[PDB]
Amino acid sequence: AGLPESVIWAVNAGGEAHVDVHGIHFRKDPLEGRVGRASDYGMKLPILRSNPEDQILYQTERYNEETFGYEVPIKEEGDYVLVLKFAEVYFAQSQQKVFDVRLNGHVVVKDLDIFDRVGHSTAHDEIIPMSIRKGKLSVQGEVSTFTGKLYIEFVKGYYDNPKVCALYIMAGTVDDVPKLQPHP
Ligand SMILES: OC[C@H]1O[C@H](O[C@H]2[C@H](O)[C@@H](O)[C@H](O)O[C@@H]2CO)[C@H](O)[C@@H](O)[C@@H]1O
Repeated sequence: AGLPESVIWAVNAGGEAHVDVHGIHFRKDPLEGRVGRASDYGMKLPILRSNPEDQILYQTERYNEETFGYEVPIKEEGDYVLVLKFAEVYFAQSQQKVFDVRLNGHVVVKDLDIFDRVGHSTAHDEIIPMSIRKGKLSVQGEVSTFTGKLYIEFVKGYYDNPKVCALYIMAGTVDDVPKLQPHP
């Protein structure tokens, strides 16, 4: 299936609905008024590396002073890819904001430091392939029992607060995913 038709779930964290240049609908945040805190602080800033018509995805965020996450229903078995979108709109040195990302307890991104990877006010994406079959979730060479729900959590450590800007899940494999442009 083509790109829009292969997307099963998508969220603009801290924000309203937005359709991107590929035709992907990022839904308004389902955690509005629940756990965590929405912030539109980045709406004053140009976001480098991103396509300019889609900067609003990176200018809005959900963050928290304690661990938080999204629960996702997955209705059918198959191959999927999770894409997570981030920007650092406050700090401009390394080892200021650092956090882990977990999927059903598996650590899938260890010690993410957005500024160290891309700089200030610049797009950074993590691309995480997974498979659901025979009653199991498989991700990064690890395996556990799958019950129908995926729990995506952003873990509070010692260096400032975990955050996310947007996220989506598509059916397919890694070669099917649009990539950000190479960046210094
Ligand atoms: O909404 C802007 C940012 O707010 C928080 O950053 C805090 C930071 O944790 C604190 O140490 C400092 O004194 O103030 C800033 C701004 O309130 C979030 O942690 C960031 O992710 C947000 O971008």
